[PDB]
Amino acid sequence: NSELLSLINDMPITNDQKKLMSNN
Amino acid sequence: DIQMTQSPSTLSASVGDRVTITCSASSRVGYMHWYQQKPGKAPKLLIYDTSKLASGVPSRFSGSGSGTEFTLTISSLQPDDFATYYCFQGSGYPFTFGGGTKVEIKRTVAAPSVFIFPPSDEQLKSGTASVVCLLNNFYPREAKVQWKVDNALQSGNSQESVTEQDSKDSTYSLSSTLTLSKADYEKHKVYACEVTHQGLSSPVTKSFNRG
Amino acid sequence: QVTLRESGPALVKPTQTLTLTCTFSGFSLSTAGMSVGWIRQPPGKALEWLADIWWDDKKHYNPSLKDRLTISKDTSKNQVVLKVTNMDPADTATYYCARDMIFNFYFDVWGQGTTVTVSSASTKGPSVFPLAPSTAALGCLVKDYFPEPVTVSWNSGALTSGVHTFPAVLQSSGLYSLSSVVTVPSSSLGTQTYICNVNHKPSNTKVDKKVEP
Repeated sequence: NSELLSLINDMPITNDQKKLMSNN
Repeated sequence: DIQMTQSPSTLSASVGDRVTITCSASSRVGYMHWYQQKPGKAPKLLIYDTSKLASGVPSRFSGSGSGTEFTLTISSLQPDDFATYYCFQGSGYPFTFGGGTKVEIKRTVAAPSVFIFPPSDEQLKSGTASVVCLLNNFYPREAKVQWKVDNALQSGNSQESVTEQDSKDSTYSLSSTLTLSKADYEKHKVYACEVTHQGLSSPVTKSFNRG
Repeated sequence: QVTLRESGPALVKPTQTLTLTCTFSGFSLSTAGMSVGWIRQPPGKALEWLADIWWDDKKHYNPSLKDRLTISKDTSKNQVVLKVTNMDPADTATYYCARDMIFNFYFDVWGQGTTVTVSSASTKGPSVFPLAPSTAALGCLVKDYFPEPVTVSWNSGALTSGVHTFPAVLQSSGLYSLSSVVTVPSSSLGTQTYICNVNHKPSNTKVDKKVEP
């Protein structure tokens, strides 16, 4: 999901949290 | 920002030894990553996500740690492992690497094959004479090479370049260049290179008579 | 396989701007999750991250080298460009580009790197002399060039074993010099031909010298 990712990236969180949410 | 302290900074171990490298971050981190780098080559990813083996990486390598303390461990060290190792964090900006750890491989003593090269005819036309002494495939890295022109020890007119450890036989190779002007060169007869190394019971001397 | 090739000037005067280009293949930067980062290595120093960029045009820079950094992309040509203003001799280093993903914030694939020297000195091509044989050793003397680096190969890369290429040394002239040697069967001399392939991109110089007894 290109859009689900671009959302996670836009969020204000630590890189670990983005990585956590994008892998999961 | 997040800094990384790596130890040891240097290391020497025999093939088969267990080797452990430590990285300690100034602040808490989610994952630690590790890079292997060969001389004049680009870094390759060894371990990612703290303990995950990158593709094409021998299970010989392994990772472990959490918070601010992580370690990389090479179970049974091998010749091809000569490299500089770096930890890497991407948990926060800026991204940072550790100072690095240099791994050398202890092997059995080996004596240098010594060669000598008189200046080429092509160089002698440009007006300079470079005499080259080559020590091939030796260990340990320590080696003394003295130049003698007509039995006169030379100083301040030579340079040495030593190779990076071999990734197969774990040996070093060295070159010693004596540089003279064509004029000074043709002023002398015998050019000799005297080598002293641990694998040599007595100093080896290679030489040649000008022309 | 994903590949990356950095390109840019080998030599650049102080205060001048460095413009690096990363051309890649195997993946697209317009793909979600994809990123490209730049990393450099000063002589005898550890690796330093510089900057990166993402498919959504998000950019990051290393505060140490701020505000001298400018990163941009062009997905059309599959390339990323990094600019460094006001260059200093201490900026002399090898520069790498590398792929990154948000699934994994590390650099899984790297370019081979390109070398940048900051100096007021001018470029000079090397002279390539034969080190003639007389197991037997032989090689080429690559003398008096600036700046780094120069690559040496043999028989176009066909001969690779026994080959030792020495780290360049800095002569008192301010010019670099280095040697490349190879050990070969004493018997293959005179029958087997050996050619050293010298390359000095910084001066667009290419030399192929035949070494013989």
